[PDB]
Amino acid sequence: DLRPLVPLDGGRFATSDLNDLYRRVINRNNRLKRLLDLAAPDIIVRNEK
Amino acid sequence: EEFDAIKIALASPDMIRSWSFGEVKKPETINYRTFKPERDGLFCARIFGPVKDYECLCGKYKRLKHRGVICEKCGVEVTQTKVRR
Amino acid sequence: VDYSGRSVITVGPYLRLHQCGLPKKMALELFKPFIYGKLELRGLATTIK
Amino acid sequence: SQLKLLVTRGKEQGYLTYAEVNDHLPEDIVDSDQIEDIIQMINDMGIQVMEEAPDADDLMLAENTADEDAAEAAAQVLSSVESEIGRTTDPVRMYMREMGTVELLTREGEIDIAKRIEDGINQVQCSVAEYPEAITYLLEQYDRVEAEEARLSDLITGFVDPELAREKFAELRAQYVVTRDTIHATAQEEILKLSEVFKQFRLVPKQFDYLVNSMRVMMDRVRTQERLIMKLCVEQCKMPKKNFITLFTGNETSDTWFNAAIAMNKPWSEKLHDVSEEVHRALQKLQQIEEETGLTIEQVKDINRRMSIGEAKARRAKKEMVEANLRLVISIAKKYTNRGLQFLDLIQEGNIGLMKAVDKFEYRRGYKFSTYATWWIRQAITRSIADQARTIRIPVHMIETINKLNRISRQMLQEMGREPTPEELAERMLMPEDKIRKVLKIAKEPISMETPIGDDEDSHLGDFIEDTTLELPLDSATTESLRAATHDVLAGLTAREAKVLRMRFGIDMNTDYTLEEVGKQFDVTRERIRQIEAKALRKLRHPSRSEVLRSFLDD
Amino acid sequence: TPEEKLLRAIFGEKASDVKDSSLRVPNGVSGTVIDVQVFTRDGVEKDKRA
Ligand SMILES: [Zn+2]
Repeated sequence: DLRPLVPLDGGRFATSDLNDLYRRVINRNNRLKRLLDLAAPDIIVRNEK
Repeated sequence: EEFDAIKIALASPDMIRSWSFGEVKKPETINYRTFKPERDGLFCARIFGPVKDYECLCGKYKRLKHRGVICEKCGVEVTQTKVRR
Repeated sequence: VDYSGRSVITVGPYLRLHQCGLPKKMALELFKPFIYGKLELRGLATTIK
Repeated sequence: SQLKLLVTRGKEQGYLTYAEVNDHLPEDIVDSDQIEDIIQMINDMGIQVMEEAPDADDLMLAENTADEDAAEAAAQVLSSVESEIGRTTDPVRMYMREMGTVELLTREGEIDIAKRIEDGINQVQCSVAEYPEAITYLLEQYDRVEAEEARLSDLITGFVDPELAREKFAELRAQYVVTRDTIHATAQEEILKLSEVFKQFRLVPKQFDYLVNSMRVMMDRVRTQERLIMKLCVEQCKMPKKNFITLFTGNETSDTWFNAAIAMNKPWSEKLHDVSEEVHRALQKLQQIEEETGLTIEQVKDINRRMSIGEAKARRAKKEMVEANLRLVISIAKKYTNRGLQFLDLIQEGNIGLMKAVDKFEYRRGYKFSTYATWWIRQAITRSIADQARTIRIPVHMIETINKLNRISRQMLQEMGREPTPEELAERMLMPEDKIRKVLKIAKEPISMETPIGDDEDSHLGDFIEDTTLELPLDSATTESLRAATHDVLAGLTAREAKVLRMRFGIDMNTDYTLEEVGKQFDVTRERIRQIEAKALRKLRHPSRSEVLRSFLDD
Repeated sequence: TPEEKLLRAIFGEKASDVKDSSLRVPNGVSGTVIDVQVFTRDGVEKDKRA
């Protein structure tokens, strides 16, 4: 609730930006975990980190 | 709440777990059809508390007497909604 | 800040210097809680509504 | 050094300019990212401009901040960045430069790379056919599957109808049992038949992972037991490598080369006396592993070594091919640079897709690996751009519907001339005329709540979205007043009256009860409760007793 | 809530599911409504006044 996702009138939502940034970071963390399970070549894991 | 001096220092990891209420894991936020929050993304119910005051997510428990009990179906600690904050 | 307002200031020479003029309507909008207390005190309205 | 002269001029003159800094800078870098970094450093330095215009008057006049202990580090960073080399900035360019050290062609050298890959898979396949618990696992899965606790088509992913597979399961069952029922006259022939009857089958990759994980656990057991042997003999008794491997090699099964070695009249033999039982346990687990499998621990090591070497060769071929095809991935991923996602995220999705393509390629259909993997790359990046691009996540079929609507909207918006209506889209598209409303409601992004609503002093859209769920202070005062009123009213009853009328409601207690509990309290789960409740309701309906309550009526 | 519910019981006043959100004139103005215009998405049965 410090970075809400308020329902604006019309279905359009007016969210803060931290939702966007955390979404990016959670994506990249999950993707790095997924790369590690496969054990990709080191260029891949390096670019991911 | 007349506390004291305020204090600042590094954010030790296990401290950051004591601050926690459950690991965020997924990038979803809401559900695009019912605008309840998907579990568990940036938002949640079981992590960061209930949406509506004293009302579960799935809706099993909806009375003031049931405050504190976490619903067995979606683990949402039925409490106030300012605990979402 | 709740309990505030504003307006166009004006001249008003009929005042001692320890009293600013003020509209009836800004007054009755700033002092609603005070009014409500006094009105439930003098029994002119049994309930606050 | 001259950039240090820029530093001293910025110190004295009190500012700089784009022309000044661009004059003094070290030549030959000019990427404009290093430039932006160095300009931010000079800002973080004593200089606080960076300028364009020289001045500046009474408008914020005579400004300065000392900021000691930042100047000495900033000027240091300048003098170090100039003198040594020009450092790279950002990470897309990191990835470019780091993969540009890839020899960027395999014109039918893909055949050799796939050769190495087949080498790895086939060495590990010989490991498969040779690992006894592999065949026991297959037989156990067959029984579990036949009863109906699991499926046949879930275990093995086809040979080179599940009844064909099942008769083959019985065929290999007989092969393995005849291999096992000769305990040393024809054992090699037995393993030969087993390998040549099992080396045209196949399993699910996750079933093979389970095989390899039981194998890895076997290796972990043997390695822990060799720890229990050698780290307890050598590193506990001064029994060095030579004097330990003299008896640790070759046979490596019996307890004799440890126990009798204790009696060879040596210092290590005079130190192994209390580690005798521990190494005895070690060799006992080793011979129990023998009991388990049937093959010596040295054969265990040789088999897992061949497996590991094939695995390393295959992984290395995979690495080499993917390093090659990173360029292909970049080229194909450039085509989505504003879908709602980053260039690097696109190319990383492509990396994953290219890895899957490598893992599912064969030359036995004569493909060209470049155009083969192009499909996998584009499909994986499409799946990603659908799944994890929108803020609120919409499903895949929904994204397909949305792009259909956009294609048809463009077609109509230059066919019909002006633009199409939903009633016209519901007949170019063939949707139910209401799904189109819901689709074109849903498929739009959210607005950034830090959007600048610059129509004010300086504001933001976020500062204008009021709170809806807060209870008015008027409401809270009314609630408290009503509590007081109804409390005095209920006090204006009897003890039994007030108790029943609190209990059957939720007044001044927890959640409200049932007539079952009302009766469990007042002895009568019966009309006594109804009498009291309805009669007290009638009693409080009395004007001159509930007039204040009905004045609490917001009508 | 509590005793509000006791009120509901005593008086039988049924709180509808309906919520008043009508457009009420901004406080302070006293004019003559000179003209009303109505718009309608073409999926709603136009009312009487439209
Ligand atoms: Zn629940």
